Amino acid sequence: NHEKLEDTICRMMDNRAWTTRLQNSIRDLVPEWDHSLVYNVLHGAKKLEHALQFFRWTERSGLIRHDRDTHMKMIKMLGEVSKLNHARCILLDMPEKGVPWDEDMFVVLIESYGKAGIVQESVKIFQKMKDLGVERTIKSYNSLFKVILRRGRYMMAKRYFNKMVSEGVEPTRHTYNLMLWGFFLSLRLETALRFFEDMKTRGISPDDATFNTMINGFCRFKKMDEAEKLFVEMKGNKIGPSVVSYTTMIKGYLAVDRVDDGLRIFEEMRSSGIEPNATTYSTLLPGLCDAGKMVEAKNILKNMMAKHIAPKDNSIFLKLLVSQSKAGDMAAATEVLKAMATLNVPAEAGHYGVLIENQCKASAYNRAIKLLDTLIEKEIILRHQDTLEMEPSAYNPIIEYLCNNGQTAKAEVLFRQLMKRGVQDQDALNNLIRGHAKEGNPDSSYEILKIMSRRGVPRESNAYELLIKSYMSKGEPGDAKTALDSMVEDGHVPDSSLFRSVIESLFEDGRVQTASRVMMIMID
Amino acid sequence: RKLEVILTTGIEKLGKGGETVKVAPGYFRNHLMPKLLAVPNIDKYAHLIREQRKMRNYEEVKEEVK
Amino acid sequence: AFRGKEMMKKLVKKVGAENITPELKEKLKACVPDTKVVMGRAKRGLYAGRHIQYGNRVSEDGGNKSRRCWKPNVQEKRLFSYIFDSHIKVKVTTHALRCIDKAGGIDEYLLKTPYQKMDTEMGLYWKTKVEARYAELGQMEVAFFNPEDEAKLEQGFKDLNIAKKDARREARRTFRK
Amino acid sequence: TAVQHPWRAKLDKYRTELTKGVWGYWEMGAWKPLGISARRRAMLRKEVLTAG
Amino acid sequence: DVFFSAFSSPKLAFASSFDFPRIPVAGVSTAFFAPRMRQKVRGKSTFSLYEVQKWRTHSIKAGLSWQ
RNA sequence: GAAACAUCUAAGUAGCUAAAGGAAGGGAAAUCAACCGAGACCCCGUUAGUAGCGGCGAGCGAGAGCGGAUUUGGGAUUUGAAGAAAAAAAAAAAAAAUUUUUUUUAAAAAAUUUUUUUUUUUAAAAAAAAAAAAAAAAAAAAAAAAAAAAAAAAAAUUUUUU
RNA sequence: CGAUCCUUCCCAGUAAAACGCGGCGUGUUCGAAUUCUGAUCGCUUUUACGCGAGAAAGGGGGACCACCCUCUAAGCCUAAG
Ligand SMILES: [K+]
Ligand SMILES: [K+]
Ligand SMILES: [K+]
Ligand SMILES: [Mg+2]
Ligand SMILES: [Mg+2]
Ligand SMILES: [Mg+2]
Ligand SMILES: [Mg+2]
Ligand SMILES: [Mg+2]
Ligand SMILES: [Mg+2]
Ligand SMILES: [Mg+2]
Ligand SMILES: [Mg+2]
Ligand SMILES: [Mg+2]
Repeated sequence: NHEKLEDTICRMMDNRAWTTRLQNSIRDLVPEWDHSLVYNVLHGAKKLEHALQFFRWTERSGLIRHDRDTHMKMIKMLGEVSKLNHARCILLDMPEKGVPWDEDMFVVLIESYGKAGIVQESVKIFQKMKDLGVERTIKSYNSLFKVILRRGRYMMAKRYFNKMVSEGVEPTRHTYNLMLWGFFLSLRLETALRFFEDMKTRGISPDDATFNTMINGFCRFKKMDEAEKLFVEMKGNKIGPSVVSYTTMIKGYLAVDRVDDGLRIFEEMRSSGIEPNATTYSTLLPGLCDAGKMVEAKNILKNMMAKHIAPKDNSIFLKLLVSQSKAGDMAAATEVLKAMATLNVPAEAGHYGVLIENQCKASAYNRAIKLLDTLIEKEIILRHQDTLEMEPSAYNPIIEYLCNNGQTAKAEVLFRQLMKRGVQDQDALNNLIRGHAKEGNPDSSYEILKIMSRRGVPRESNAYELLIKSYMSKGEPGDAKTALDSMVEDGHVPDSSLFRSVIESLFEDGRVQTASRVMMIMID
Repeated sequence: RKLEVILTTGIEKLGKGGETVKVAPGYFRNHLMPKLLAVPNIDKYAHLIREQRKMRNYEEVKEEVK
Repeated sequence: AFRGKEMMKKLVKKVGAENITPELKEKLKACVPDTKVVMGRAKRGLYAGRHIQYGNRVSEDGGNKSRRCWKPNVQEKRLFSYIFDSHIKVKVTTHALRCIDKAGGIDEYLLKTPYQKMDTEMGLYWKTKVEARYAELGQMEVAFFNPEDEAKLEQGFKDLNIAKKDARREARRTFRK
Repeated sequence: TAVQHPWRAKLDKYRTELTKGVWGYWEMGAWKPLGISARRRAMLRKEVLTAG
Repeated sequence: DVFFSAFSSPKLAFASSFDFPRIPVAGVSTAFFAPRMRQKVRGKSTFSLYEVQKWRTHSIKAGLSWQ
C-alpha cells in the first residue's frame, strides 16, 4: 500500500523549515524527476509559500525545466491568493525559457488583478495583449467584460463591445448576459433593451440565466408585477424553471411590501423541483421577521436542520429571536437555542440574554433561572472570540429578583463573571449588598463594598445602614463599629438614632472603650 | 581524533572506492587531499561522488555483466 | 577599538557613499567585523580569533610576580584549495587548523564562516573571491562519454600528437637548414 | 479609545502561543522556546491582572 | 555586490590562469569530459576534439600566498 | 605606607600608543530573590566603612533592596488554515417528573466622474460614439509652486504655452 | 512606473573540563545535550502518516546530589536622563 510522493513532500514542507538540509533530503528522496511529480506536489501543497518555494527551487537547482501546465498552475494559485507581482514576474520570464505565451496565462492574470480592484491594469494588459503577439479572440473579451462591469464601466463596455464586433467577432449568450447584468446594475434601461434587441437581431435563443438577468434587473427597479409577467413569459417560452429565478422572485416580493407572497411562491416551489437551497432560506426569514408572522417562521426553522442547511448571514438568527420574542411565543424559542448550538455555531451571551430578558419580563422566573444556569455553567461570558455581549437589561432585573426574593450566591457568581469582561454597574452591586444583608451573611456585603472601594464605584449612604443593622441583629457590635468607621471614612454621617443603637449595643456587651471611641466622633 | 573521508579509488589497506573510511588528519590533509584520493565526508561531495560513480559504473556493470 | 567603523569608512570611500541606500548601510554594518585585534601579525594570517595575552608569572615560594605573555600557536602551512587546484600558504593557528578540519577544507571554511567572523580585511577579500568562483562553478555542467567514443577520441588525440611532433621537428630542421 | 487598553494587541497576538507553555514547548520532538520572553510575558500578565 | 566592487579589479574565469578544477571530475577520474555552461534552452550535443578533455595520468602546480 | 622588607600598598594611577563620535559606551534577562515576589540600561542618595578580601597585618572594600532623574520599547512573530465509523438535528410512537428509548432522512452580494461631436424633447433633462481619469499601495527621480496684466517662442502683430 | 517577497547568515569546534594568569575574561589541549520524513505504544481504518496517550533539552540559585523556583547563551536595532 505504502505512501505516495506528493503527500510526503508536502509533509516535509508542512513540518520543517525550508533549509538546505531539508532540500538535501527531498533531492535524495526523489528517484526521478518529471512534471507529473511537480504537478502533484504543487496541487497538494498546503500553503502557497511552500508551493512557491518548491517551484523556484526545482527550476533554479537544475533538476528539471518546467512546462506550460506547471506555469499555468503556478499563476492560477498565485492569482487566486492575489500575489500579483509574483505572478507577473513569473509570467514575463517565459520566452527566455523557451515555452510559448498563451492567452490562458493572461486571462487568469486579468481576473487576478480585477479581484483586488486594480482593473485598470487588467485593461492595460488587455490593450497590450495583441502588442505582445498573442491571439485575443473570445474568452479574453469575456473576462474583460466580466471584470469591468463588476466595477460598473458601462460606458467603457459599450466602446469595447464596438471594438469587439468591429474586429470580426461573433458575440454569444455569455457575452450578452455578462454585459446585460452590468447594464442593469448601472441603471441603464434603454441600454439594456438596446443590447437585448442586439441579441434579437443576432439570433440566439435566450436561456435560464438570460431570463434571470431581466428579472433581477426588474427586482432592482422595484417593479415586481412586471417581473411576474416576465416569469410567466419564461414559462410560455419553454425554458426550465430555475431555483435562482424563484429565489429572486421571493427577493422581489419582500423588497417592498409583499411578505406573505414568499410563502405563496414557496407553495409553487414544488413545481420547480429543488426546494431546499441555502439562498431562499437565507433571504426569506428577515422579511417576515420585519412583518411579524411566526408560524411560517418556526416550521421552516424546524426544516432548517431537517436537511442540514445554513444561511448566508447569521445575524438573521438574532433578528428572528428578537422578533419572535416580541411576538410572544416563548415555548418555541427553546428550538432556536438548540438550533444555534447544533449546526456549527457557538451560542453567545447576547443570544442567551434576550431569552433570559423575556422570561424575566413575563412571569417565567424559574425558566429564567434555568437559562441562567445553563448560561453560566457553559462559561459563555468568558469567551474571547464571541462578539455580542450580555445587555444591561439581561442582568439588571434578574440580579434584583435573585437578591430580593431568594439566594444571592449565584447572583454574585454571575456578576463576578461579568466583572471579568465588561461590567461595573452600580445598580446590581447595590442590590447584591441588600440581598446579602437580608439573607444573613453581612460579610459578603462588606467585601462587595470593599470591591466598590478598590474599583472606585461611588458608594451610597443607605447601603451601610443595612450592613450596620445586619451586624447588629446577629450580635457583632465590634463588626458594627468597624462598618461605622468605614462609613465615616467614606464620608457619610449617620443619624443619632443609629448612634444611640450602636452605643448601647457596645456598652451592654462590655465593650466600653469602643463605645467611647464612638462617643469621640459623635462629640466631634 | 579521526576524520571521515570518501574513497575515490582503491587504496590497499583502506578499502574500495565509494566507501567512507576513518583516517588520521595528518594522513588526509597532507596525502589524500592534494592527490584527489579522498574527499571530505560532507554532503555536496558525497552526492557528487555517488552520482559520478553511478554514471560511470553503469557502463562498467553493463560491460561486466553481459 | 571601533575597527568596524574604521573599516566601514574605507569601504564607503572605496565604493562611493551615493551608491548605498540606508537599508544597505544598515545591512553592511552587520557584516564588517567589530572584533578586538591589535597585534600586527594577526591581520596578515588566519588566526580564528586567537590573540596574545599579557599576565603575571608568580614564583612558588616567594609569590613574586613579574610580567610575561602567552602567544598563540602560529604555524606556517600550505593548505590545498579545491577551486584553485593548488596550495595556499598561510599562517594559521592550530585552532584555525582544527576548525578547517571540522569544516572540510579551507574553501568550505571560507564559505561557511560569515563575514563578521573573518576578523580581517584579507579574510573578507578571500571569502569574497572564493564565493565568486563558486558562483561561477554553480552554472556549469560536464558531459561524459561512452567507451567507444573514449577509444575514438583517444585515437584522435594520438593522431594529433604524432602529427604535431612531426610538423614541429620538420619546422626545426628546416629553420636549421 | 485605542490607548485605553494598548496591551490587547499583544494579548491577541500571543493568545495562541501563551497556552502552550511558560517558557517553551516541545515541537516535533525537540524543545522550542516560546515566542514571547518571560519578562515581557510578566509585563503583559500584570497589565491584564490590573484591570480584573 | 558591494563586496565584489570593493575588492574587484581597479578597472569565464575558469581558464588561462587556473583552468578547470579537478574536483568536478572526482567520482571517475579516467574519463573524457566536456565542461560547458548550462543554458536555459536545451543545448547541442556536437563535441569536437578540441572541446574534450582528460587529465591524463600524469596529474592524479604553483602556490598562492595569503597576503 | 607597612614605622626595616619580599606577598600586599601606591594603582590599573602617571606615562607612551591606536581608533571613533558630538557625545561614546550600556541596554530590553540563559537577571535578582526566596516558595512571598521584582522586572532593560546609565547617573545621584542610603544601606555602610557593614558583609567580604588580606604577611586575616597595614590596608582594599561590594551586590540586592529602598528614595530620586529619565520614563519606551521595536523586530523575527504568528495564520485565516481562502469556500463503512463517530457526533447532532427534523417527523411518528411510548414512559417519568424538560428528560430516556426505537423507527425513516456565470446570477439569487459586487457603486463613478470629467471633456469633445451629433441628436430627441420642455436654458431644463436625456439618446448615440470618442478620449480619459477614480493607480502616487511603496519609494526615488524630474519639471513645475495661487488671481490679473507686460515680454519670448509656435501657429493664423494677434491667440495659446512659457 | 506599478500593489514591491526573491535572502550576510547553512548557525557546535559552542557551553563545560584540565593546567597557567586575570577586571566571570583569556593562552595551550580537549569537548556535550532533545527532532532532522521525529520516534514508541494503543485503535479502527481492516491494511493511513489519521486519532489518542506517556516520557523526552539546557543555564543559574557560594563545592556537590535530590526537590523546587526562575531564565533561554553560543551578535538584532534603539531616544532621554
Ligand atoms: K619608614
Ligand atoms: K630601607
Ligand atoms: K546608542
Ligand atoms: Mg616602608
Ligand atoms: Mg591594584
Ligand atoms: Mg591614563
Ligand atoms: Mg568630531
Ligand atoms: Mg547615544
Ligand atoms: Mg512565580
Ligand atoms: Mg528604584
Ligand atoms: Mg549552584
Ligand atoms: Mg545552594
